[PDB]
Amino acid sequence: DLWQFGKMILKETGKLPFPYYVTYGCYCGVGGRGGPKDATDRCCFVHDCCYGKLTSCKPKTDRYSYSRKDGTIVCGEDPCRKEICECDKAAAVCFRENLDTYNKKYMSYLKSLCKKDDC
Amino acid sequence: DLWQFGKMILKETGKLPFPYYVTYGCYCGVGGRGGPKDATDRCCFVHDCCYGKLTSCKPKTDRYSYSRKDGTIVCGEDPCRKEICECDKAAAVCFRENLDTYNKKYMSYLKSLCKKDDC
Repeated sequence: DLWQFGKMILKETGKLPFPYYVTYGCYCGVGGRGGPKDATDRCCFVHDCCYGKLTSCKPKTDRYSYSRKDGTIVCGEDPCRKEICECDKAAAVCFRENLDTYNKKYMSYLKSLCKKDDC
Repeated sequence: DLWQFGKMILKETGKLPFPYYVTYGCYCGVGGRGGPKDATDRCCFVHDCCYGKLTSCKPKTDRYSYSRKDGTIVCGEDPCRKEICECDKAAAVCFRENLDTYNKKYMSYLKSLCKKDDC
């Protein structure tokens, strides 16, 4: 579910998707049109590829089951639901692991400075 | 400030910008490339025009002053800050006034079904 994904992001990074990630860099914030500007930017790219591999699933509408009671996201128990959940988990963890280099200057970055990797 | 704008949205509509509005319809969720699909969609268009009129300002980076202690957004007291704040207020109020017709089916709507109004 796109909402569940946004919570994982909030819970794992302490930042709300908007505007911190919905408008970041050349990929996350430009529809994935430009090439990733840094590690955090690359997390979005890796996320799309993860979804790309789930052909028979509806990664954006299916509501899966997960928990984070003790600090770590654990996907509950639908082959699609679980796979979708893993993709989301990975990305939330990716944004977290890269908070060390998150650049606020890339927030709402400009398209004309973006270039362009394939899954 | 893009963050302040997102809070006004949250406070006025009870919905988090992402994914409810960042990915809605043909304008809000498609960079403003396609024509508005409905009233809520149109709110984003009206918001961009509002910013468009603030040439000497940085509508996305300037942090203004506002309050909503008693249920109504009131912009505190920089000519730019105040104007930016009004734009944000109007849009938050626009999303609110149109919750009555908000369509969840337009969330992450498809670009190929979008068409295309000028400020």
